[PDB]
Amino acid sequence: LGGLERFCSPGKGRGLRALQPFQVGDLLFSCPAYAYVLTVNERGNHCEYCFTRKEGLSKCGRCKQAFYCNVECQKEDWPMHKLECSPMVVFGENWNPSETVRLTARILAKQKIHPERTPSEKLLAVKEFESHLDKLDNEKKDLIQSDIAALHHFYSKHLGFPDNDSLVVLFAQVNCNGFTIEDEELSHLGSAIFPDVALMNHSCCPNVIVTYKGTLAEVRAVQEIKPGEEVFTSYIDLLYPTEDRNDRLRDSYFFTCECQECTTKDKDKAKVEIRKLSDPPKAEAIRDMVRYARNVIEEFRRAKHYKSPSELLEICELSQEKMSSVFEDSNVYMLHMMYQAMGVCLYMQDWEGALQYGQKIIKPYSKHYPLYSLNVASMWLKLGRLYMGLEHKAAGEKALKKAIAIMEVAHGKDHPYISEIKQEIE
Ligand SMILES: CCN(C(=O)CO)[C@H]1CN(/C(=N/C#N)Nc2cccc(OC(F)F)c2)N=C1c1ccc(Cl)c(Cl)c1
Ligand SMILES: C[S@@+](CC[C@H](N)C(=O)[O-])C[C@H]1O[C@@H](n2cnc3c(N)ncnc32)[C@H](O)[C@@H]1O
Ligand SMILES: [Zn+2]
Ligand SMILES: [Zn+2]
Ligand SMILES: [Zn+2]
Repeated sequence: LGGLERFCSPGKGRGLRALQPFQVGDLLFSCPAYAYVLTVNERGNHCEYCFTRKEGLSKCGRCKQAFYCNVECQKEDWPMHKLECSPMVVFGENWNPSETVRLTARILAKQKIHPERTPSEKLLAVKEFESHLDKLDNEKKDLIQSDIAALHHFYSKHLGFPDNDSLVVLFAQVNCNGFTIEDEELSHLGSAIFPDVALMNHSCCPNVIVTYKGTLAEVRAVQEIKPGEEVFTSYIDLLYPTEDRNDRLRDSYFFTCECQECTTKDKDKAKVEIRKLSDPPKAEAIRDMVRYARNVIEEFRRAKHYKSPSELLEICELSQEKMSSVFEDSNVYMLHMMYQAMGVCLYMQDWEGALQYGQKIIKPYSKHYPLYSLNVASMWLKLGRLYMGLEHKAAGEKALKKAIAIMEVAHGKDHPYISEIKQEIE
């Protein structure tokens, strides 16, 4: 950092520019989390302060509902954990703020405790975050209002608040600039604010990838970067077609991408691969599958909220059956449901069924994603741990090696995950 600088990039509000070349694999900069939270389902598995996984975690005696490496982690998290420690007890069962409210509460405590610029904000301050307030519709304002309501309700014991308009601003800023922290398998660990990382604008063919080392964000080049060019990361999963991606970006971030990918659209035809039946299906038909697919994707978002693994699995198979009438297995809509089914299979400790979906998914992933992709890497990694688990040592070794090859670029040669995975090549 300083190796680069900010600049008021066109059509793009602000963004980040290289002053020097970066090679593939190079660490552009890193950014300690300004605020963060460990996701509720990872309670008991990871330290709430540093996010390390441990079998042996010391508990908060106070509320017996937060876990730490040791008394230093616990002490260091206290200022934040105190926002939730006693209210979890008053509320018990009914303590259930969204992750966004939990993160936003910590921002507010941070601003109070440390109003000045932090090391997390060398180029973009939290106070300066784009909010797109003027673009939010009733629905999005309504959701933020719920969030404000929840915040007051749950965090009043030890937090005071600013007026409503300031809060609406803050929550909008959070949606526009908040990150998720995910592990080596892209499992959700929590959410965070990385202000200097958030200065980076998006591309569907990014030249950098963002990874996490505990709660520290790191940014590395996945294409060579020339002096004067804009540093772009991806805000979304790059698997989907150009339309599906831009619906996402406009909805979450109020812009339409004009990157080479979203322009030429060169990868679209392959993502929507169609089966060759002596007499093909006509276009009418296709639309009805495509619409049926996305539609389903939205409906599967749901059943996770409550349905049995047995019955989530069931919908994946039926949807795949139907869909395959006209879609090839290499088709992304087929890959989505395969992926989701693989997730279900892993939750049931159904290793072999997880493995079958994995094997069908990986080769299309490599086609559809770019050269260095956390999605491809985490799929190889999952394949390799499944093979090793069934004692297919040779295939496991090969798959774990493919993940390492990507991760060395994206996470760095010395990342602790690499170290873990190398030991596993055994
Ligand atoms: C898929 C890649 N992303 C990751 O965060 C990867 O770790 C997206 C996804 N994204 C968010 N998703 C969610 N949820 N951010 C987010 C959005 C709303 C709220 C939120 O935190 C909540 F706790 F407040 C976090 N935010 C992302 C993101 C990526 C790059 C940049 Cl520069 C920024 Cl500002 C956001
Ligand atoms: C995390 S911010 C990036 C920093 C932002 N450009 C700024 O000055 O605050 C997310 C926002 O930046 C803008 N942005 C990012 N990538 C863009 C792109 N490719 N084209 C246009 N605007 C973009 C969008 O307004 C987006 O919601
Ligand atoms: Zn506690
Ligand atoms: Zn710790
Ligand atoms: Zn694009």
